[PDB]
Amino acid sequence: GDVEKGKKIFVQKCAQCHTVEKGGKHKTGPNLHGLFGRKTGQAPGFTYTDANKNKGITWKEETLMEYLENPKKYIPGTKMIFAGIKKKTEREDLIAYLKKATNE
Ligand code: HEC
Repeated sequence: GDVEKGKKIFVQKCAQCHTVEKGGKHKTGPNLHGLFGRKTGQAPGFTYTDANKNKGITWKEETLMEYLENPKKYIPGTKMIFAGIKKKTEREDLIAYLKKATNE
């Protein structure tokens, strides 16, 4: 989808939990300070539920799709409170934004 639409719409419904713009906080969502290529399951402070901690992926543009589509399914007991996003466009917009949020 669109990178800007991604970041806007992200911020609209995600930033509440995830202030990935600089140096927000964790606090009910880790600030997504470099996902793409970073081995999941190991955050140096707040490292989520064990269900996610145990996941040991590399938050790539596959795992991110499956998660954002169906996060409770992807991880059976994430502390993420999300269940659907819009339709489809957002799963393409968001996952365009974060693909450079990981590098701005
Ligand atoms: C607060 C109620 C949340 C909202 C709204 C969103 N997310 Fe979230 N997210 C939340 C938690 C508590 C966690 C921790 C993981 C766990 O299972 O315990 C997460 C995690 C993520 C991650 C991965 C974290 C990492 O290992 O880096 C991603 C990629 C992520 N969340 C993305 C994301 C997006 C884009 C959101 C809007 C559509 C969003 N989250 C909202 C809590 C919450």
